[PDB]
Amino acid sequence: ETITVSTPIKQIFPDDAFAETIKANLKKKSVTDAVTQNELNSIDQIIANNSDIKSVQGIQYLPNVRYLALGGNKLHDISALKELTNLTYLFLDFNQLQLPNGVFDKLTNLKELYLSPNQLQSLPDGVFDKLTNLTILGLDMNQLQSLPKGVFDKLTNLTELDLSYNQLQSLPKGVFDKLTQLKDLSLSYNQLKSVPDGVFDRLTSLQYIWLHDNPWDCTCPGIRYLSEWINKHSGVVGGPDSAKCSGSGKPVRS
Amino acid sequence: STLQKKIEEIAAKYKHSVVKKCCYDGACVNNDETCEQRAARISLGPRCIKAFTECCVVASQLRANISHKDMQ
Repeated sequence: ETITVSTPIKQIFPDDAFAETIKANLKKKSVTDAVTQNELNSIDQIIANNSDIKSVQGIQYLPNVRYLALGGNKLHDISALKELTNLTYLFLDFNQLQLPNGVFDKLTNLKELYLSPNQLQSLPDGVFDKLTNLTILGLDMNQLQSLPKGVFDKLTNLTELDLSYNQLQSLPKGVFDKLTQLKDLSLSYNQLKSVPDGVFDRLTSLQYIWLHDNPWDCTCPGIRYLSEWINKHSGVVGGPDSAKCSGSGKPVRS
Repeated sequence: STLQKKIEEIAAKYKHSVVKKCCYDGACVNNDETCEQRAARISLGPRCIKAFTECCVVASQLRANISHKDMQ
């Protein structure tokens, strides 16, 4: 998407907070001034942390953004960016943003994505699947409450995956089973009580992990597998003393 | 082992620049209210807030002169 002629900044970027951010990036004098299409091309990255941004509308017009960093109270229509295949890096930190349908389907290039708590309190089916090159996935603090089986299944080059700070109570079987290259996985600060037998079974290139601060069900006939894995691997950041039972502390023999 | 440094050291363990600014902001000392109260007036995102609150708590304890050991 683009522009025929000169034009005022504020006509492209109706979000007042966004327009201000764009002007600073463009070495503007104000918000009023018209901008050439080439100027939009010049900017390759955007980094803002204002509470007053509610829309990146007009984000689409600048194709050569490779790197987007945004934090705010609320973000309303990240639809503007569903068309940027030039963005390798996307960091979104907001109290709520709204996941359109298929938003991620066209940014094949980006390798690192950090998301935020969305409307549905969950991740929509097939959210990430167009995302092959993505190597880093931050879901920390998204407040997610469940997981859609196969959500991660198309994410092979996935170096790491942060699921800390959500309200997950269980993990779908073979949720992790499609990432050969995963090195570090964080599952701390959730509501896990137990994990699917064999969840971590295919996690070879896996170096570090976090398990503390989940309410694990410590009854004898289930968690033995989990205990065995902990006893039989050393990627446990914070040290296996960390993860703990209801009533007890460490996990333990039995 | 100077406070500025030490906080610099806590800070540095946050990767993202916007989050890093948050932690410096929480460090910066407020007089009439707690890390908690201070955080309410804020409208930034979840990462920011967790960073800003955590930085403020650590810096205040450091001001308290409690050993990292005694540090929660």
